[PDB]
Amino acid sequence: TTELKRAFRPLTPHINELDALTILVNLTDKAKCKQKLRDEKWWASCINCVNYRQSHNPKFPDIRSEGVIRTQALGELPSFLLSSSKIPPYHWSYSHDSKYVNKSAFLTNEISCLGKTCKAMAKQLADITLTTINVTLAPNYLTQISLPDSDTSYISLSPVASLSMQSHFHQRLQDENRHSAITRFSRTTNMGVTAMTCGGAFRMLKSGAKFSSPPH
DNA sequence: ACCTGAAAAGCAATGAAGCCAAAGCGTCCTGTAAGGTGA
Repeated sequence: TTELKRAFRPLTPHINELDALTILVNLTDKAKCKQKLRDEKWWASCINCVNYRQSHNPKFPDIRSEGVIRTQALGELPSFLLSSSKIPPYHWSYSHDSKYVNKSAFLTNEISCLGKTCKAMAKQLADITLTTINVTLAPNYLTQISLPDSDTSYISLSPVASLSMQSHFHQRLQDENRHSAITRFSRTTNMGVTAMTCGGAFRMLKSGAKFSSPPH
């Protein structure tokens, strides 16, 4: 049951319609039998996990930060540059508490996502609230950069790590012991689900060989 | 008192480069510190 767990979790590529959703019930465990048990407190708390489903994780270096992001990479940019627009945007994850990292596997495992069944749907559709920025800058832990716009007057920028770029880089760099440079983090369930699967190690992109300067 | 060190042609062919055997076992790879949300 470990290969079924990794296949729905956002650091493996994606994937006869009854075996799946009766496994998706059973990924809140920490089968068809407990798939029948319907707690009204299990249905109303599972809606909280899509409410903190996040596009770009603000908690990525510092797990103390505080904010929710469900937005898309804005605009378009030329060929020699590379951002989270040019890669197809569907690997998203859960950026909230470690209490609900397994209870978020019922409605945020996502090719698209699952975001008295009708009663649940009416509340979810109204508050689904996609394309959401909820950050307050004062009592949290965010980076901040002044950069000039036009002739005068700077703009403050808070870079936030996109999740669809992380799981993209983590998958392609498996076979490369030379262009990959692993950073490990701790208290990883407070980070999010997209950091649980890799175990905390994130497999960055190193600049290949060493540096050697020829005469100029 | 100083100034000079020459040109012209050549640098050979024939044959071979052996094997045979092996590459040891016993035993281990340390522990302590550093949590964000919710009732």
